[PDB]
Amino acid sequence: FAAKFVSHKISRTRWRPVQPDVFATGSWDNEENKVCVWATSDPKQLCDIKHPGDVMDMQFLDKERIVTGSSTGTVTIFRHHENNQTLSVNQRWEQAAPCTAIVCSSPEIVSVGERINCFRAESRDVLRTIDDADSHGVTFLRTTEILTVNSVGQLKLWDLRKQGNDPTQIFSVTGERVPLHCVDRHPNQQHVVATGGQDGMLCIWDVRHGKMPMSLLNAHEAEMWEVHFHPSNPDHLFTCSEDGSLWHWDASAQLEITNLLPSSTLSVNSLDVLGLVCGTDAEAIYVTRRLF
Amino acid sequence: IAADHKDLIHDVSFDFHGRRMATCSSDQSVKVWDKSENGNWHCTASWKTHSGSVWRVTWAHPEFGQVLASCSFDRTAAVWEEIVGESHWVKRTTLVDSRTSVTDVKFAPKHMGLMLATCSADGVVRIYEAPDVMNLSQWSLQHEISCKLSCSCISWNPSSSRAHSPMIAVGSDDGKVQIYEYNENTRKYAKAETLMSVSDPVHDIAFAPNLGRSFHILAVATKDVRIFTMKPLRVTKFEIHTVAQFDNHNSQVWRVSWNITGTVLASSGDDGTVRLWKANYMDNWKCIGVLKG
Amino acid sequence: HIGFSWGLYETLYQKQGNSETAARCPFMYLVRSDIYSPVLRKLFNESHSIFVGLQKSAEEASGKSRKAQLVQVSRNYRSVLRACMEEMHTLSESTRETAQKYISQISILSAMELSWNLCEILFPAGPLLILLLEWVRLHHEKFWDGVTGYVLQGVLDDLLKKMPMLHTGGTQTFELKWQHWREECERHLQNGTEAVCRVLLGDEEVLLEKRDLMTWYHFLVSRLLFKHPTVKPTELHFYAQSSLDMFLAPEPLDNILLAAFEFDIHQVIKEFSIVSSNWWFVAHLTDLLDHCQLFQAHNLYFGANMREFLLLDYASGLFSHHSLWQLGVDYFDYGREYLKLHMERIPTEKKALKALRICEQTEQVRSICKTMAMQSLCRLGSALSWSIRAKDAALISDRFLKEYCERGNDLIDNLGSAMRLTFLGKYREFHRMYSFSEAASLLLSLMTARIAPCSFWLTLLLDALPLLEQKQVIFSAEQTYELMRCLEDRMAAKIQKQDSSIDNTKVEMLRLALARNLA
Amino acid sequence: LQFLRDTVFLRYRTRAYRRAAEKWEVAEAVLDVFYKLLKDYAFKPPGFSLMHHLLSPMLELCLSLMEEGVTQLDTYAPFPGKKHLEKAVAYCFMLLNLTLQKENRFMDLLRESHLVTPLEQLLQGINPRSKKADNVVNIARYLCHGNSNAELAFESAK
Repeated sequence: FAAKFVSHKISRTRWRPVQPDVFATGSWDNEENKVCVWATSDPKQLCDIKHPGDVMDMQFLDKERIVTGSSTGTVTIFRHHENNQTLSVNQRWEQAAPCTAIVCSSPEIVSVGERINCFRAESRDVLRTIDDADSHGVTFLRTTEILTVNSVGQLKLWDLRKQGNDPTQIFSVTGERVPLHCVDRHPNQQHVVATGGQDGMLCIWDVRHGKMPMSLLNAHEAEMWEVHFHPSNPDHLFTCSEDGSLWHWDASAQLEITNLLPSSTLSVNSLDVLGLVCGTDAEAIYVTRRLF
Repeated sequence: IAADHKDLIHDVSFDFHGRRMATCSSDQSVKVWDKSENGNWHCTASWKTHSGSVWRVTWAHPEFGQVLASCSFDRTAAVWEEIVGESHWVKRTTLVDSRTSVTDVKFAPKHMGLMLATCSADGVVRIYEAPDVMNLSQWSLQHEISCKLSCSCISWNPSSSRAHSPMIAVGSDDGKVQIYEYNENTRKYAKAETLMSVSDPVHDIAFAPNLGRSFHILAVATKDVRIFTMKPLRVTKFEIHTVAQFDNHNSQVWRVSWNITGTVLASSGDDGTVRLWKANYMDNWKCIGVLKG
Repeated sequence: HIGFSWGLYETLYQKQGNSETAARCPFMYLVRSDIYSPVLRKLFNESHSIFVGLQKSAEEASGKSRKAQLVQVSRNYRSVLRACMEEMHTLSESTRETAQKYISQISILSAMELSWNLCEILFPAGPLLILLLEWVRLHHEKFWDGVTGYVLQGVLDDLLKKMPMLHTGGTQTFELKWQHWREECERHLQNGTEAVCRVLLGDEEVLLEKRDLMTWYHFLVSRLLFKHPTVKPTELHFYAQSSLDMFLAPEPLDNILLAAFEFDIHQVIKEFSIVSSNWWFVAHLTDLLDHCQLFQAHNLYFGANMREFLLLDYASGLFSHHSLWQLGVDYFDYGREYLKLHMERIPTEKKALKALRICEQTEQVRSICKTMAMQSLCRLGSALSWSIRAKDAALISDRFLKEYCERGNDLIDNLGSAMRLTFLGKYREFHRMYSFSEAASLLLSLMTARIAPCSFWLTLLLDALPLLEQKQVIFSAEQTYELMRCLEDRMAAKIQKQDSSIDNTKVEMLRLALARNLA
Repeated sequence: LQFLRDTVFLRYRTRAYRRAAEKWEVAEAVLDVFYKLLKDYAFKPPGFSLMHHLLSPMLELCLSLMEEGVTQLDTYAPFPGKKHLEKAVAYCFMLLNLTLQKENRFMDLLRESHLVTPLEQLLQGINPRSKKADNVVNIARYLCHGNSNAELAFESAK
């Protein structure tokens, strides 16, 4: 677990599309908001992105392109031409209030706010806009269905496929205690979903099998942070908490959850792990690159 | 960046965060600055507040909202609220009651509610409250007390209430110092004590944040700097000591300001020097350093 | 003329100046922070991390309770500090094609590392001297010196070998046997009446000459290594460093070293202040000294007070780096109210997390949260939701006014939020729409309180009665009259046909009640 | 060819998660597809790429199947499952044997074509992997010997 001081409170981390070796990172909360591509693995600051605007959305828009969403709900994307070390800023929209999470449905980069502005693949005009005010859960349950989850943790399946502006369905806990921080939707089947309770609970979900709260928990300490999951072992996953904490809940094992990570630090940035981070609720600086 | 005021700038004030600045001048306009995240102060808005020169300005606590109060030689105080949608600031109300040109206006501490004081050539300190927080136009006149005639400055005790009682220092002319407190349920201001040994005209006075200290500190910029220590103890329940005097300005001390914590005092004067002060372990003040211009 | 305002900004009122040189033209003046630089951030951040580690380890060890482990644990922390100093040294030259800055800072860091080594040695003397020689090194006759220097830190040729053997026969011994061993070697040298051979004889004159050619510290290390490995009296050694150093003649650093040898620690602190760095690191060192202050010293008790001052100084030094602020609060426990107030002044998710941390460890922070929600409202719904949530955590009346206005002018969201009397009434109305318990709850909500559209609610109640037939309302007709009186009062303070219709509708309920009575 | 192979490995875990009977059938189908590929074995470069794909995760999958087989001998029968499971085991046995004779000629030719470098790495990296990791296959062979059901035993001895 080779740590590395960026001396920069990290907000983003991607095992890039190209194992978890091409790291990229977006550093919010600095006087000229930061992001670096090819850093570091070894200095390798090939694209330490000099950038106004911060990182709300973020996506490796190709293996040589990078999508992102900017601080005021603006939009920001370039094409990571790693050969010649320059790039071209692809997407720059003004007023898509920031965005609260980031979803995908290829290649319409869907998202949610804390209003929806469906830009898409080369859709430099804002095509779909089901402008429904949200009182941070965002994904593709099936193309192009989604489920907006307001800060009552209040999930509601809507779409952008057919017309309409309501939601089609709604997932909800009995008490709506926590706010919209961290939900889960399984790659084992895109109709399988969970969530993490900001008390330190789970909140597992059944789409077909009713709509009940399947599995809570009581394991972590703080708000639900983010979960490292294996990108091919769906079951293998480990849990975390909003100090940056991490309890290894060996879920390909059966509750085998321990003091996992190089712990006790401040928070963690954003999640992508394949072959890595599981970013916390508060996004500070940390690193380890030994994810096998 | 040039203030953008044609006439001379009387006062500058920071918001709660310290990100925004308000200015007022004799050009009758109030300017609000934004400290951009890119570090340059840019003015947010400027408007013609009053008919006559605007001496003083202040910001209310951010819980109430974005409110700035202003003070003029036109004998009025105005309350303004920032409109996000914008002309940027709208008049909430006008206070006509002062029969003469007003020197100063200050919001009270946040715990008290929307409350402000003002002092004028009439020499009558007035306190206004907003009894409904919802009605920012509903400003009642809470109290009126008499002082003397000439110079004026006000400075509330910023002590959080629950821990301490409200009191306010008024510095007019002088070397004479006048101090006032609040009574139990008389609900009237009484003169607990006075700050003695005041020298020349009291250009400025400020009360220091009493964070982690039982005693209270007030500094006056006369044409000398003084620091007074107030201690209540327990009819009467007040005592002052004079901590220090400082003449290294050699001239008028126009401004005295405190740190957010009350750790640092600052003083400025006709030498064109700004001095920062720390308290010793002995509770004597020492000059840390001097900025010049 | 100077006008200064804390945010910091300095501006000048129109005046001759002062000076102005070359020229002063109402130029914007930026006044602020001791803390600076990009890499500076790394070093400051690293220092903060080290402080955090120190806080983390010692307390845990104490929880473990008394052990030698504590003696070794302290040594490990010192080693970590040395490693950090090495990293700082590495960072520097890493500066590339460029100017000159922080070179002096790195020199100061090296001096501090040397001081920490001395402190660890104080917390064996021969090993310490060897380590000092090594640190000095890190910071023909020359070949002979190299041959010796390394040894000390752990026919002519034959004569030199013999001299070396004689030197060996002294280190081995009984110090009395070494005294006699040196004398014999000196006698042999006298008989010899070549320079290398004399050096091998030693005993011990040349080392001083070498120091004169140089350094006094090196000479002292040599003395610890090859003469007698007891270090007790430093007057003579001090004179040698003082005189040998003068002969050799950075001067300020030498003076600081002399002060350290005096043992300070007040003088050392003064020297650090004169250097002005590291400030926070120096404060940490002072805190460590206070922790150590084991040996029954009144000065140490005063020393403890000085250490307490240092933490306050560190807090003053801290400015805006959130993790650093948290570390400072932790140091203070071992500020709270200002921190939260400062966060409120700064004025979102990260701020909320900080507030939660403060709660775990307040009112001002809550007020700041309320102000932020109000600003959001100025989002026109989500700001109210957020602010309302903050209020619930501990404005509510205002939220009720807004929600009630919205429900007169979303419904599911309102129901979820409710899951207050007005909200209950709205729920009852919803139940009535769904299609008696709901209608009853709506009327109880009305009797508790009233609403300005209120007329619409009354109409809805009348509709419910019509659906029901108003058998048991009886009170409502009496209740209705009171409402009418209230309306009249409102009119006095400040649709007639419509008002008549409501009365007719009410009459129907009374008729239904009469029919029920007949039944 | 890419779509089916990718689906099949994923399904095998997917098959295991839901319906043992239906997962097993999918695995059998995958084995049949592998057999078809073996029978089948610019264009030369594509073939080399296919060989590289054949030679770490894929190797592990065979090991996992062997582990299932080791589990399998102790319990179940389940002949329909056994046929499909048995068929899959036979395919795994055969592919390595059939592949190896083809592979040595094939891999050297691929290296010659490269004079591609990554594919050559498969020749290097793939070769290191092959030795195993022997035990899991060996345990399955032992189980087959214990069973004395014939077949499986031939592929195991070969």
